[PDB]
Formats: sequence, structure tokens, C-alpha cells
Amino acid sequence: MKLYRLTQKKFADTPFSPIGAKLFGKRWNSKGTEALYFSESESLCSLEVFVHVNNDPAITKLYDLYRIEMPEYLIATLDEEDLPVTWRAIPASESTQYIGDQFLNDPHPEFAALQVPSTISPRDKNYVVNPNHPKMKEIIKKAEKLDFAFDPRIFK
Amino acid sequence: MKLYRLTQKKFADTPFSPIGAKLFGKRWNSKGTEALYFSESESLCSLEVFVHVNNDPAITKLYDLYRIEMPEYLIATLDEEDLPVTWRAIPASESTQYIGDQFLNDPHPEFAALQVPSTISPRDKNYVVNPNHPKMKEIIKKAEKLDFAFDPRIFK
Amino acid sequence: GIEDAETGRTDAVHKGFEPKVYRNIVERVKLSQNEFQNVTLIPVSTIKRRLKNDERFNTQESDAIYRLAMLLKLATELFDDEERALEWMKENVYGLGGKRPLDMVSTTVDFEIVKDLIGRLEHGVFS
Amino acid sequence: GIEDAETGRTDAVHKGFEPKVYRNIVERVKLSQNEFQNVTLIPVSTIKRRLKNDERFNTQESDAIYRLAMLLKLATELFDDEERALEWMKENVYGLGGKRPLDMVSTTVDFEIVKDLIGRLEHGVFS
Amino acid sequence: LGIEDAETRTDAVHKGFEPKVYRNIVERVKLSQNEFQNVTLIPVSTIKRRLKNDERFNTQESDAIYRLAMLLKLATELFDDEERALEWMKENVYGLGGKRPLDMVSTTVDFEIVKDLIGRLEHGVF
Amino acid sequence: LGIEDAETRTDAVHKGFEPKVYRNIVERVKLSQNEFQNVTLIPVSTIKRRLKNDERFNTQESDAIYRLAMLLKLATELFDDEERALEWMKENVYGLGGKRPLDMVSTTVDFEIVKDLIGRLEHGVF
Repeated sequence: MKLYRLTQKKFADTPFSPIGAKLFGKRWNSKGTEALYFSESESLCSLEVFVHVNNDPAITKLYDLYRIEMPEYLIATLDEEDLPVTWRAIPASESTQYIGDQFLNDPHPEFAALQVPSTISPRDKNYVVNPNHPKMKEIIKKAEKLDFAFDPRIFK
Repeated sequence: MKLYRLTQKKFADTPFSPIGAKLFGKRWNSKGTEALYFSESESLCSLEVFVHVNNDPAITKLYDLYRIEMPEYLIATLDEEDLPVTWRAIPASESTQYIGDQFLNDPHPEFAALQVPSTISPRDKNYVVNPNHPKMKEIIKKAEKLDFAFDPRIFK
Repeated sequence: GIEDAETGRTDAVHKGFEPKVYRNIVERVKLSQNEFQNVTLIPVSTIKRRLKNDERFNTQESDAIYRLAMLLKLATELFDDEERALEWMKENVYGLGGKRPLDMVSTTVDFEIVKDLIGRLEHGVFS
Repeated sequence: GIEDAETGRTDAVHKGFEPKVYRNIVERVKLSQNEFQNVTLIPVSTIKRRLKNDERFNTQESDAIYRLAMLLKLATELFDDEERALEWMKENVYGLGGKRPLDMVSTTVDFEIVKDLIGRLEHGVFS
Repeated sequence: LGIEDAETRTDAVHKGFEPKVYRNIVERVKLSQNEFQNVTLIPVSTIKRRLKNDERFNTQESDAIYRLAMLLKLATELFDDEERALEWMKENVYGLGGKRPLDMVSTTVDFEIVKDLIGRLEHGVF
Repeated sequence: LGIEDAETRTDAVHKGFEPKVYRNIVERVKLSQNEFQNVTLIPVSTIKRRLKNDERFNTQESDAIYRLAMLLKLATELFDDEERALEWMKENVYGLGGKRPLDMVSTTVDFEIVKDLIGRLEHGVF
């Protein structure tokens, strides 16, 4: 699977540091838990961030896009029944926080990523990756830096 | 593959009529050529239409979403080299029109859909479907009407 | 299918739109005389001269006004609301390269482009 | 890492912000006294009384002003442009449930929410 | 064949139409400057003014010329022959109210009408 | 344990804090109304006013109470014991400039400072 991440250019020296997730992540993780956020496509990856800054049509100039290949055998899938009703609330529910935390702080990690539904479009899936997984460094070595082709003028 | 289409509710009696493509299609087809437009995901499908009406956050109330399962064996793929440079121009280039036309008016159609790059995000793929293909009626019979889960408040 | 008794739409353009049409349009679309000039390319002095002398607009001027009124109609059919239609008419549109629909009734080419855009949006066709 | 010689940021809040701070903020953020009251919950009469008598703002008022100034700083760090930072501060944000960032400096809870949003945007974390 | 004198263009109308285009078009449709005036509602003296220099026609005049060219191309696709296309363009039709297709390019609405007519002829209605 | 008197909530501050919350909190942190006044910068007479009826505290006062509760919960997660949490909250620290953690919840900035301190203690710096 091809997964897309983006971060500001200032972080180019450490693009896949779980620090942003630890210090500021609220949806699929709580403070102190290490995590990485990827998306199935460049467009969903771009929307998740740029919707909050949709007034700027040149936001892409502050950011850098990266892509990885995640083996299918270490991608896990959640179930809607385990998902609560408030999972899509803007004040992020602690339930999603703790599902993600359980996946991310889990010792003896068999799977490296968890498929979660996007808050913007639940039928399109984001992926939360545990950096503490063994077979991740290699994936980070094979990562490719892309130029943005998504058009931010969509937000007019 | 799961493909997503949307059309206004007024067309619910004939959701997959190629009439809109014939009368108004400009990118991957020219006037008079029968075609259907689908997208790989609900989000890309939604964006392609709603970006031009991003001032209305309740646009979904005028529309209906549908999904089909397209067999992988009758999905064809274009090549970037055949694609011209102006393929992404807002005044749609006639070259994309004619590539699509060649696919859509082709007698003895082996493939039922052509994978084209989205004008909004080229790495995410739209799909142009020829209704004149034999094994399409069945696909239209199995189609499922969905409720919109995409959030139009993304456009604020 | 004829407006009034014989005016219709084709006969109305060549006969000449009465100034009441301009009055109703400028009240419904909430645009000034300068903005009306900008969208229809009809000179402001010409508009004043039509209004004062109770002279109908000529056929090219009436054709310009017709393209604008047809935009209003098609947009209201698109949104099923006149207010949303007006908001979108005054809104920049990605499918028009960043131009608002009001800037697309000056010629017939821009008018055809915007009509096909409206059709695609109705039928969910990708642009 | 101390502002002036000993003011810093912590000592400044308890010592009391001078009215020059309010003047510079209202010039840079381009908001009226009523809008300043709306964002900081500091009464307009209190602002006038501070300005006329050359009295510094108290510690809770200075804490309110501090949250706003920290929003300005973090947003300017986000966009690398103060103008874009201001536009976004006055812009409704999907991650704030539709509230603009200016409405998120009245308490400390909203301020923490907006700080974490800014951090996520910097590091490309999904909200 | 539309490439020979056109860019296959919306921008060319706002930019203005070059005089070479007027020449090529009035020759391919075989009408005089007075006939051009009658069909495009462009005064013949205005044609002379534009031809005095190499100045381009204004956007409304270029728009009328574009309507003329589009009628020609559509009729040529319809009959699959340009001679038949002209031979139908200069013919008064009862469907168009006693007016020839060439009389239907002065206004946007008449242009829409003649376009719908050509489309119905493509459907081969009998 | 934060669920016992909290909703695990941003809306409750704007809605205003109920008096039951004040009672439960001042009992779990074992401070008098005067001590509450000193730590939250909320006048004790204002506490009496709110307690006269069942009226809720205004958003700024509820905000101070929320800061107090957050300090308690964070320190409890730090020491993994609430008694140790309080026993550290009421202690003047040289890291906080001769002020106890409880003196750091009157303002947003002091709250950020004591939060950073608790975070560094979680890192176990020696």
C-alpha cells in the first residue's frame, strides 16, 4: 500500500519524528504516545491538514509531501462496532484516543499500522503508524519525497 | 474496485444516463459521446463536483451518491507520456477529449472503464466508463445508493 | 411556450427588451449600474438613455441581458434556491479558472462554457 | 531569555502589562475595542480606564492579553507571514468546530485546544 | 479543419480577432463584406476600419465571427461535406421561421436555436 | 478518576461550573475556601454568592477551577499516587521560583510552566 504524509519544510531534517503526535495529537492518540499519521492518498492527506487553513491557496509552499510503501501483512483494521458515536466530534472523544493508544503503546507489536476512518470522509481511510514497530526503519529508508500535485485553489 | 458516482436527486429515476456527459462533458469526452464518470473514492467524487460550488455547505442535500463494483479485468490504464501538457488546463484541451472519445466510441470494447488522472489531484484516479460495454448493465443492477458521509463544511 | 402572447424569448430579443426587464434584473441580482455594465458590456450612458427616453434596449444589448437572465435561471435550477444561485454567481469558480459566473456572460463563448459547467454539476460530471 | 532586563513573560503578567502593549496589539491585529473585549473578555470600560489613568492591566487581564499575543506568535510561526496569520485568526476553522481562533483565547481550555491544533498543522498530524 | 484559422479559442475573443481570420473566413463561406455585415451585425465600415491597420476586432465582433465559424464547422460535421454545409447555411428553412442558418448567428439565442436544429438533424429525425 | 467530577469538558467552562464541582474539588485537594481563593484568584465572597443558590460560576472562574483540576490529575499521573500528588502540589519548589505548584494555577502562563515541569518530571530527569 502507498501511504502519504506531509509536514512543514522546517521539519525536513526529521520528517517522521513522532513528536508532533506526542505533543499535539488528540484524535487517535493522547499526549506522550508516539505515533505517525499517513493517509491512503495525497488528496486525503492534504485535506486533513489544509481544511483548517483553507484561506491560504499557497499553503503547499510551507509543506513537504512524502510517500511510503506499507506491506499489507502489517496493516490492521478496526471495526465500526468498536467505534463510538462521538468518534467524529470536533472535541475529540477520549475513546478514539485510547483505541489508538492501545495500538501504539502495545508491546510485542505484530501490526505496524492501524486503519482508521477519516474524520472528513469516513469511507476513505487514514492510517496511524506505530514508530516503535521493528519493520518500520526500512520503510522510512525507502520513503520518497514528492512534489505536491494537489491543487490548493480548490479552497478558492 | 469500488467506484463512486454522484448526481442530483432530480435524476434519481435515471442516475447512470450518459446524457450529462454527452451534452456537457468537456474533459475526457466531446459532445455526443456517451460516458459515465466515477471516482476511486467518495471524497474525490465529491470534490470534483463540489469545488465549483464550495460556497454552499449543504450542497449534499441536492445530490445522491451511488457506488458500483467494477471488475479489475475490464479497467484499463492510460500512460503519462500519451497525456499532453495542457491536460490540466481549465479550458479543457481537445487532446484529452479525443483520448476519451477513442475509448468511449470504440466498437468491440474489451475494457469497460479507463483510468484517468484527476484534475484536482493527479495521483488519485478518476474512471471514465463506456456505457456501451456489454458487462455494464449487471454492474448497474448491483449498484448501491449511499448516504453522504463526506463533510461539505470542509469548504467552510 | 410563448411569453406574454407572442413575445416568447426569441421575438423578445429582436423586438427589444423593455427597461422594466433591466429594473427587475438589477433589483433581483442586487448589482449596481456599473456592475451591470461590467457583466453585460452595455455602456452606462446607454442604460441611462434607455431608461429616461423609455426606449427599449437594442438587439445586441437585449442578447447580453438574455445571457445574464439565462445564467440566473440555470443557476436557480442548479441550487433550487435563488439566493444560493446569486451567491454562486458572485463566487469565484474553480471550473471557470477562477472567474465568477457573472464574468462569463459578456460573450457567447463564456456563456456556453458556464452552461456546460452547470450541466455537468447537475449530472455529476467531472470537470 | 528575558524580555527587557527582568520582565520576561512570566514576570510581565504579574507585574502588569503596560497600555502600550494593548496599543501595539490593537494596531497589529486591526481589531476595535469591542472586538478586543470580545476576544479577551476584558470590559471596554476597563480598557478605557487603564488607558486614561496610565494604569497597567491587572494580572488576569494581562493573562488574557498574553493568550492572544501567544496566538499571534504561534500563527505567525505557522504561516511564516503575519498577514496570513491574521487572516487565519479571523477565519473560521474546521478543527475548531467552526469557531475562529480569535474566539479561542477567552479561556485557557480553548487556548490549549488551538495551540494543539497549530502544532498538529505544523507537524502534519490529522485532526 | 477548424485548426486552419482557429486555435481550437475562448481567449482569442477577449484578445480580439486578427484581420487574417476575417479574410480566411469570408473566403471559405464565400460572402461579400456587405453579407458579412448582414450576418454578423458588424458594420462594413467597421470592417474597413479594422482592415486599415492590423488591429484586432473587439470582443463582441470577434464573438460574432466565432459564432459564424462554429455554425460552419457544425454544419460541416452534419453533412460531412463543406459544400453541402454552405448550401444548407444559405437556404431559408421553415424550421427557422423563413430564415437561413446564416441569419441565425447575429445573436446568442438564435445561435442556440440553430445549434439545436443541427443537433436534431444529427439525430436524423424524419 | 477524572470522570468522578468532570466530563472528560471544554463546553462546561463556557456553560459555567456547578457548585457540586467546587465542593468535590476543594474536598479532594483538602483546602479551605480561603485557600481556594488564594489559588484560583476567586474571591471567597464570590464562592459564597455562587453557593447561595445553585448558580454556576462564570467562565473565567470555571476556567481557574479547571486549571486546578488539571494540575491535580497531571500530578496524580506523575507520582501514580494522589496523596503524593497533593504532597508535591503544596510544596514550594526551587524550580518554580519558591512557589508551590498550587500557586501556579492562577494564570494560564504559570499553568503552562507547571505543566512543562510535570512533563520534565515524567521524563525522569535527574
